[PDB]
Amino acid sequence: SDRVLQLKLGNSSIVTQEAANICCAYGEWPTYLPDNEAVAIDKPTQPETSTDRFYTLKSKKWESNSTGWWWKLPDALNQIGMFGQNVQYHYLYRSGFLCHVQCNATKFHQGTLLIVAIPEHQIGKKGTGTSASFAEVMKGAEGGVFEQPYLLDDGTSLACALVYPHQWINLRTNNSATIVLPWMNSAPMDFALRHNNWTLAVIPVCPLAGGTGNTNTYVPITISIAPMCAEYNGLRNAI
Amino acid sequence: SDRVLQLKLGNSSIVTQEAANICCAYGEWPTYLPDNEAVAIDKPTQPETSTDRFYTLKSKKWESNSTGWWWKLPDALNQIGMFGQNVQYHYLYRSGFLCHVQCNATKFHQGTLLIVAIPEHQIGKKGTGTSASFAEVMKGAEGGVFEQPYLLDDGTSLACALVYPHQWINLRTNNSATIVLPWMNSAPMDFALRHNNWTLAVIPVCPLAGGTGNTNTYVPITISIAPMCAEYNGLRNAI
Amino acid sequence: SDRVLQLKLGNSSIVTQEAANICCAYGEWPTYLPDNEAVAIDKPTQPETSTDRFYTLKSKKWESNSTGWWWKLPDALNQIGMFGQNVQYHYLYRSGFLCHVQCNATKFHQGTLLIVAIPEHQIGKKGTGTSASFAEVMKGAEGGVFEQPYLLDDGTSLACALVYPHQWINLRTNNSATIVLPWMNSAPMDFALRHNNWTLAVIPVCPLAGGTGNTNTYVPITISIAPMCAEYNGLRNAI
Amino acid sequence: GEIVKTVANTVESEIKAELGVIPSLNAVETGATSNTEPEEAIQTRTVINMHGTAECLVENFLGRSALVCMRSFEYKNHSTSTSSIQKNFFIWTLNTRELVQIRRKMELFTYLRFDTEITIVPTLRLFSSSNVSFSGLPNLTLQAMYVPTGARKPSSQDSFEWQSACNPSVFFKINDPPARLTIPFMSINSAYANFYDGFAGFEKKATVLYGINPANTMGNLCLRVVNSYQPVQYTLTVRVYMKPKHIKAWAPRAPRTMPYTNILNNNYAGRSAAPNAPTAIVSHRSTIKTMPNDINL
Amino acid sequence: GEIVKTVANTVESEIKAELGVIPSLNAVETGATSNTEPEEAIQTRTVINMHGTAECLVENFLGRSALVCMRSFEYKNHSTSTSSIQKNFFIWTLNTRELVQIRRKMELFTYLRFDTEITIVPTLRLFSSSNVSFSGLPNLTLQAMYVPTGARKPSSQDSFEWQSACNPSVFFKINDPPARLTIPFMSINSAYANFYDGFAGFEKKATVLYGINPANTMGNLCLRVVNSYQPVQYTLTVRVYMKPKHIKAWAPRAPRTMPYTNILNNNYAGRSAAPNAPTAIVSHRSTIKTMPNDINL
Amino acid sequence: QINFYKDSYAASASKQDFSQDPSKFTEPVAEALKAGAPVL
Amino acid sequence: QINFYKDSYAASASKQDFSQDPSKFTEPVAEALKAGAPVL
Amino acid sequence: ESMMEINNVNDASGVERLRVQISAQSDMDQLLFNIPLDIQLEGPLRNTLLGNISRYYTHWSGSLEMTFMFCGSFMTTGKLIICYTPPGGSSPTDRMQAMLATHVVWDFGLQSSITIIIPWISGSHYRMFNTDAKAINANVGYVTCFMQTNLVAPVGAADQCYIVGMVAAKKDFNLRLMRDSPDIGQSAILPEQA
Ligand SMILES: Cc1cc(CCCOc2c(C)cc(-c3noc(C(F)(F)F)n3)cc2C)on1
Ligand SMILES: Cc1cc(CCCOc2c(C)cc(-c3noc(C(F)(F)F)n3)cc2C)on1
Repeated sequence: SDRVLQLKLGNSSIVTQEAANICCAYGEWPTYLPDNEAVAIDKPTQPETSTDRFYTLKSKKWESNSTGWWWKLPDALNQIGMFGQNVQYHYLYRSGFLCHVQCNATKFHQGTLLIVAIPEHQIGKKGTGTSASFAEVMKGAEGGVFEQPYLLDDGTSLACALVYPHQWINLRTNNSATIVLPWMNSAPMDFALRHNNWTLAVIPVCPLAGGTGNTNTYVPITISIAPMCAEYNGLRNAI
Repeated sequence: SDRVLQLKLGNSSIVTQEAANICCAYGEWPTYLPDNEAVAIDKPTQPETSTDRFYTLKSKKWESNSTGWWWKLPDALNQIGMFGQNVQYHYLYRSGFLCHVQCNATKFHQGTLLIVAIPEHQIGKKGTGTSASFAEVMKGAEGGVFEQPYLLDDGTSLACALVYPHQWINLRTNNSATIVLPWMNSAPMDFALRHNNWTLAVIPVCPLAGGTGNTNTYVPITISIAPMCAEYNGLRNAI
Repeated sequence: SDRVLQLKLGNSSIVTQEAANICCAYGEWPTYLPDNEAVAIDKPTQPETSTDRFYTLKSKKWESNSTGWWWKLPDALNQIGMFGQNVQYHYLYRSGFLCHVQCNATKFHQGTLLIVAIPEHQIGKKGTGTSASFAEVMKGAEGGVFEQPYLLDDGTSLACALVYPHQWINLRTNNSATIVLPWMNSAPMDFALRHNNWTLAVIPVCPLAGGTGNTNTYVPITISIAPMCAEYNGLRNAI
Repeated sequence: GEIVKTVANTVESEIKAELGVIPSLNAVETGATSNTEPEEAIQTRTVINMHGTAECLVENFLGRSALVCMRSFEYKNHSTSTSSIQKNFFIWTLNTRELVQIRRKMELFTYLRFDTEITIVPTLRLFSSSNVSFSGLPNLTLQAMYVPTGARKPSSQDSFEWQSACNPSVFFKINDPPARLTIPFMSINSAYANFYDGFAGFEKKATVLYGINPANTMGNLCLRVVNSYQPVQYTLTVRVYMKPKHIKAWAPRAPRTMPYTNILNNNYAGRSAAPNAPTAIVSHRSTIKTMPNDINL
Repeated sequence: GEIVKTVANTVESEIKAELGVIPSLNAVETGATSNTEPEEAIQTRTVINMHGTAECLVENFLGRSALVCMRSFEYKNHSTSTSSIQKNFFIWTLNTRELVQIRRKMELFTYLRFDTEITIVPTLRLFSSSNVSFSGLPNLTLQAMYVPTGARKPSSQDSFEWQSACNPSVFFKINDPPARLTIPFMSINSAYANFYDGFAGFEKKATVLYGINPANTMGNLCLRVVNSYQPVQYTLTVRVYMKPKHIKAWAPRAPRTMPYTNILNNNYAGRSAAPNAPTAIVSHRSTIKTMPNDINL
Repeated sequence: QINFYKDSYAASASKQDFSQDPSKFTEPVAEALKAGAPVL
Repeated sequence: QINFYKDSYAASASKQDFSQDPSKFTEPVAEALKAGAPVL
Repeated sequence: ESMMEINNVNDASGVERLRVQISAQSDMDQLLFNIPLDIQLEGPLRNTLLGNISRYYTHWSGSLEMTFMFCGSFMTTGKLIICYTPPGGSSPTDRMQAMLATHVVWDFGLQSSITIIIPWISGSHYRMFNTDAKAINANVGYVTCFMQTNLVAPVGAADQCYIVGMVAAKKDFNLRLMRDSPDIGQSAILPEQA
């Protein structure tokens, strides 16, 4: 064991050499729904390798004035691969997520990201009574941006976001963060299109900087999410 | 055993030949704070010989019209020796006190002193609502004088001061009084600079007198106080 | 075990990540004076946490032309904290010293310091018969500077200073040096005000340098000294 | 997982100068909180701590009775030229967001499963009219009727929906002790959710609001004065108190900082200046080196 | 330390003329009270005393319910041109010094550790106006809310600090039995202190008062009329009674002689002449040889 | 707990459960952190 | 004592403790005074 | 652990308030930043998990941990001294005075964070969350951070780095006497819309 990690799910394999650890959210690993907790009586489809694999989303440019980014699960993966098709074709879904955030910079660069898995992250809007529109909330694989990262866009605090399963990417120590998410719902399964269990948020707490010849460096942030123990019930036409 | 006593603490040794007894306040001897009663988690400094020794304060002239004198502990010893330095350098103190009042006169002289160890002696002022100032209350090694000794400067009574650990110096019987004080606080340790556990009071109940050639005799009253099982917590800069 | 070290004495805790080792002077650790070696018959005061803790002295700017610095123990700590007070209030002292020299620079900087614990370091002056004055010898926490570091200011050699307990701070390998000093005297105790057992010396053997953009860099040298198994005898007034 | 009836004891610690052991250094990047003990950061004494923890149990922290509803209607003859509607009642639409102390305290967790004890506290005042002589508050009978989701609501004091043949209802007077009952854990799911990152409808229309949970549709409380109208106008104020019992709590949240603005969402305006402003939660001090309450002698 | 359920028995004593034995002589200078028994001072008979001591236990001596607070506010519409503040409540700032009987009795010890039973007794009067016809006292709901140290206090009857989601509050009506509850031993220290020879602040300023204890900051009791204002003015008088339970007492004090003047300190003015004057506690008699109540035949 | 009513949910505040597992939130890491060890 | 409530501090007046040690206040002397003896 | 607003100044906005700008000094032994420990008063510890939840209680006892994460460059080095001064007098402004209290010397390296245990040092078993900060019942003392050596960064690396401070309670921590938190207020019943 060390600062090195290889994650292997189906076709996919990710390696990192500047890791910290694996964050198992609430010290739990995702598992398939047992019979004692089962509600939907139809036999579920458990596609292991075709769905439980790393889906890499589009990267984001870390800027000096970057407020931060969020991706809502499963919305981020609902129009991607066989996870998307099984979502489009089924009423109910259940899955955990292995999230892996990647950011490479030099030993001369400075900057820190908080990577937070927030359960049931209800976005609050500043300076209005009107609740957030479908467009603002459901952005899919492109994800959304933080307007008020200080308040977690919730009227809460970034300060107290460390209750939530989290890691840091401190360019001194770390180029990659890894958070294992189990199923988080009051119900055993849910409708993927109209509810998100998790929100993976990447907030720059300390800004990206360099010295004299390392300013304005192009530093992307890449997010790879692997569904874990994915189940689907209610086989119908595709929506 | 007899009317003779030698007190030996560290460097110090006091002898008396006209004693009465040793008054152990509430039949208790000072001891170090046990673990079952401990609050402050830092390892305490227990300087035995350098602090637990007799500090002799400045003497007071017993006059025909003397109202009486008081010394507040630990305030009296807070600017004296290594007890003072450990007080100045630490947040918390705990100690008992072996108090020894001395007064020499002839077999032809008459007079009686009550020596009272009063716990939490809150001074009441006559003819005002204004509470006693820092100056009036904190006089250190010089101590203070009784304005209303009849009322113990408390709106209480000198008469009923014998509840408190006490001895008498009756010049017929006694030239010295000795009171052993244990730790007296609702808390296990305290801040020496802003609270006094004890007040040693010397009140003339019967005045100093002589016959024809023993009037206006110079009779001082000397007080020697030995801290017992002194502890200090919260090592910081000196205040 | 590794290149990382945490030193914990009383209130104090120092951590370093670029260490070399701990130098135990003559392979010995400081211990309290035993009865078989005891001379002074009075019971000694052993204040553990209040004296046996890291006292950080004022830092020194490492210059390209820096000759080197020395601190004489216990003179350096005789007017600092409860170690100073116990010195001022007692005739005799005995203690070891855990010395910790600190110097941070970049991976691009070059420079080497010899950190020497010299016992009974009698300073020789160049070009005079007159012996060094009290002022020149007793500089306390501020310490002194080397005029002739080549000769250890002794008419000896820097070359042969490696007989003495020593470490190096080589900015390639090391940012901190640690030397454990035991009691070094022909007598079991001594008078702190008029004799120094040890002299901690910091001599630049290889000068501080950088390349094109790392010249004239502000690099201080910080010294933290912890008395170990401190004893005091001869409780008197403060000097 | 261990039992903690009293806080941890402190063990006596010695001097430690050991290579390869750095208990005071941690890696915050792992997501793990510092594991450094006082015993290994400073020199400690033996302390046997007998401080109890029962007051910090989630049963004790949430299981106090809190106000969840305050409604006031006028108790009088509401009849006019052509109304025939008495209107001596109110309907609430059950929720736990109208009052901020219970809301912020409940919103410290994502999921809660609890049975809830309810206490109703009624109060009367005579309405200050032009000609009004007070002489005492009538001992009126009140009816609190829980109307579950999809049941007919009352439109008047004199409605027959008040039958309550199967609707749970409680009858209680003014001069009696406040009405009390326990509602069970009554969610369609295994826990109540204080936040819903989603929608409660299958449609994608604006009318389908974000944050609304399809398990918070809990029906309505309908409370009436059973007594017919008095010759004078009274104002009945009803206070409903909620005490969670048998509580399980999951996924602790970041506490609310900005003041609440409504019960439908968690939106905010913030206060004009610190504290609890959108750009400044903690009040300002002069500098990072300034102690605002510095003790001066 | 021995058990004493009944007072000491008396043993029959004989004539005693023995050299070296002087039981009637004592040395008061030792600080020790005389140890002379009646058996050895006079010739006594055998007496089996069955007088009980349970009434002189500190549990019995202090464990009676005593008045600790009397506050009266006007229950009416306090609103004006521009106020919008109803002011139908009071705040006390908890203490045990306002009433002298419980104060002097508690002040007989330095330290007390007790759990305290509280009983609140409300009473109404109609305010004697120019035109006022009495016909009976409204059964008002009252709310006593304990606001602990550092909590927001209510500024009005209609304030939302009354939520009491976590603040302990009791609701009780006028025509009900007086409200009662037990507050535990709630000191930061192991006992309550009736006297503090020191200051409660780290500063040396005049504003830092002598005698104030940094463990007597016990918060406040806020009591309100829950009912909105009546058409007429009422005066609510609240009496709070304190009964110490499970009492431990230490370091008995000299009893108070001079009349109390305030609750912040133990200062005195004394009465003009004896008794309880600064220079004369006991009333005067003609001479040391005069019996004032001498039985004449 | 006591309960004078038929249903179990009608009972008073449940018997104090003093079980604590703060590791769920304080050390939720796959490989456990050893006390005193460099956790890299 | 009886107590109908969960907490022990809510209980009624505590069971009579008839223990007395007046020597704490009446003879608080290092060397005990013997009855009939000259106490000098 | 939860981040502290150490930079609670009227020039920092939002995420600027949760980081402390540490720079290379043209000086030695200088104070960098302070932390008030008045949880009840508007200070860096208020908006923490410790602060918000402890602020639902009146009495508290136990040791606190405060962890500082250095967020400069891998090539940037430095030694800091963070000191907890127990109460009694003024907050230290010289390193010679601060070093005499409970402290930890911080060497930057592979382990990016340091913990200082603020140990339970009080006469009373509990302290009170009181509005009077200068009260003996309430005051915890001071946390101060000084330069031990300096911050040294090579030309290629930024000279102005940042430190993030976190605070948590230890297993010896207790709270009593529950109360309504002053964090949240209400002037009216919250409407459906407005
Ligand atoms: C979110 C959320 C919602 C809840 C449950 C709240 C309980 O709601 C009530 C309330 C406040 C009162 C009554 C009620 N009051 O009186 C009556 C009765 F009269 F009908 F019995 N019912 C019933 C329910 C379900 O728990 N979490
Ligand atoms: C000195 C000293 C102080 C004390 C404790 C006195 C108890 O103080 C009270 C009182 C008198 C009443 C209430 C009280 N009355 O009603 C309520 C409730 F409604 F909030 F529950 N609390 C609470 C306390 C702490 O004991 N010794």
